[PDB]
Amino acid sequence: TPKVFVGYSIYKGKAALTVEPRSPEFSPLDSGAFKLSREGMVMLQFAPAAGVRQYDWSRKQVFSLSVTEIGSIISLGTKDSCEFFHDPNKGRSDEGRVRKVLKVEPLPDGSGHFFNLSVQNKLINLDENIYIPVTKAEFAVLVSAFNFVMPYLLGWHTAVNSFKPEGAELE
Amino acid sequence: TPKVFVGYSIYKGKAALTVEPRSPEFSPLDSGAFKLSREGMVMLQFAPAAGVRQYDWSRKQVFSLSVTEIGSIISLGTKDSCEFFHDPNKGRSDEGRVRKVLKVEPLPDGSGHFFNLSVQNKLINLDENIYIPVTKAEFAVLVSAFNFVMPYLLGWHTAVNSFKPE
Amino acid sequence: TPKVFVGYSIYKGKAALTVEPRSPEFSPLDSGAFKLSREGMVMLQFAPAAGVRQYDWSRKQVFSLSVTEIGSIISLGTKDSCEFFHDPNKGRSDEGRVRKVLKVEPLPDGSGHFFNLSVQNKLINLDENIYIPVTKAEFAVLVSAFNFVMPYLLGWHTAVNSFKPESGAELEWNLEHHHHHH
Amino acid sequence: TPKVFVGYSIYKGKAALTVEPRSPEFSPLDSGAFKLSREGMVMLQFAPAAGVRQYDWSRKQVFSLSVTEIGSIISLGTKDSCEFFHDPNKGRSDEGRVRKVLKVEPLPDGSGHFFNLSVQNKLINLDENIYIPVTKAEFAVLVSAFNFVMPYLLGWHTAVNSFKPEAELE
Repeated sequence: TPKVFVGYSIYKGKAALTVEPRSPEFSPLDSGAFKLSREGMVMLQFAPAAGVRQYDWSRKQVFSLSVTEIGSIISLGTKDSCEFFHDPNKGRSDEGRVRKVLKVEPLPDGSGHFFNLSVQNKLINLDENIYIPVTKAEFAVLVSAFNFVMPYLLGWHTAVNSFKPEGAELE
Repeated sequence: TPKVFVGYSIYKGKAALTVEPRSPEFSPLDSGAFKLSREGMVMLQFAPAAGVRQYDWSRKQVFSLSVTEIGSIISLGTKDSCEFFHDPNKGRSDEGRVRKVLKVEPLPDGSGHFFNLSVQNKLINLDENIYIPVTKAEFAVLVSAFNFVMPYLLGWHTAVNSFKPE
Repeated sequence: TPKVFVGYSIYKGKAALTVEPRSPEFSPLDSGAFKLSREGMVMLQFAPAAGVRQYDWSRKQVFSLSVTEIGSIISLGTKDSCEFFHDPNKGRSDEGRVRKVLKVEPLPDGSGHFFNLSVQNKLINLDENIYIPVTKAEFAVLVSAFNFVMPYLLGWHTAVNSFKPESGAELEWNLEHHHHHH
Repeated sequence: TPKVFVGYSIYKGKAALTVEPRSPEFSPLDSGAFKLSREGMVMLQFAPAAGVRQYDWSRKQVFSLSVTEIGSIISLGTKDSCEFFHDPNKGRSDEGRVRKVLKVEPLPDGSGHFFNLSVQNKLINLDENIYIPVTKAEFAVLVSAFNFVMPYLLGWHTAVNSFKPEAELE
């Protein structure tokens, strides 16, 4: 506190994209210490274009980026690509029924990358696909922000903040 | 904490340039919650060199760098260029002739880049152009400074300060 | 501001790898200030797989990386390699008999690097080896995290914290300015 | 808790090098506000080896690095070089008599860079030189530390700390 809601947004012709960090989670140990129990992540929210300058957020779709997936974006070269597959029932007998795939490839010309989100839900025959292009400059804001936030998503800031004034085994 | 006026300055033959960050804007919400309403930015100030290599900040021109524009600067290569156009009259009011254009291009000798600002407005028949060279070493100080300030202009620091036990 | 234990983990087919930062040490003086007496480091822990996504931490092998060694990791190119050798007192009047060797080299496919830890003890007959591939993506996470902790491991965060409000080569000559004029 | 002395050292064959940040200066304003009056810097200290595993810090040479000079180091490629000249009498009567020159150039096998500090004082016939190799690894530690300390040497941290919830000028 005071809790603040933030998020970088890229608004384009066919769609809009919002990016926001989500807190990691901790669990109690002895002596009043804590353990990082769940890594934080970055949440992406895609929305299709509505009626000029506005978007239909009621038709939005979300996709998360874990620390490792953020590693793929920050190490993505000018003409490289990466794909992420999310299925809540992987391995389960009913896998492949509801899933999301995020693909990041370079634009034809070479002025940036496409962020293409595919959502499938066989239970209701849904098969949405939203894509938005992000310029090299906009990609750079993302890389700077991801680099800043990753240590916090791993909770390393809580660990080093105790590295204040107030090799151990025969290997 | 108190108020501190920082600002990295570059002083050259025909002009000087000062760089300062500018705070994001927040909007009050419900139960002790806040929401960022306006991103922060970096303010660039250009001043013509008067005499004895001093500068008349009386006729200084300023240019605002939004977060996305800052991204253009930090991902700019050795031989790359970028240009920013700012027109107060986006097209809602009138066409508008009052315009500001910032240009960043590699120097001839390839020792860095140069920053060039164009200001013009029909209202007072103004037509200025302040140019200033930035060495590779000074460019690196900007990149480093811009990379650090970036998440703060977005307000992500206020968010991560809550990423802790409890 | 309670004590918190963290650590980035990479889970693979044959082994798992956890990476964790370790605090520097300080030693008091007299002027009401402190002095950095030992740099922090990053501890790597390797564990062999004992089941699907299950690892035996009872047979874990540990390897500490100093700030300089962390320097070799973050500056590694796609086709570069580096080797680290640890032994309780290299030379000395008694080297010992046990050693640890960590190798980091590119994968055949070129999709990343592998981390290989070798542990040899002649005081028994123990000769362990643990291998683990690290994708390009996972390596970037280590690079980002390592770049972040370096300053804290050097203690520069406590120094820089006093850089709050209350260039003439005049600090390079011990103030012995009587030699700057005749 | 308050002041603490840090510093990254590099111990080599016939010389050692200690790097350390130095705080910037602020000045009060009648408005009750402060203004950065002087940028912080990074201090380098070269010491020759006093034997084998020893270094005589009695005869150590200090060289200051401004934020712009730090900028030259962090943007130094694996084949580029940089050089800095410091004269305590610059702008005055007899400049060009006393100086310190720091040169940073790539090692032959392209495995790092060497820092070469030259100390000259013609008035007393002084002419010293201290050479030290810095591996690609140790150099990366410097770049990482330098990129971290930079915004603080500029005072930008005291600025962003007040960016709490509690084209414009164009």
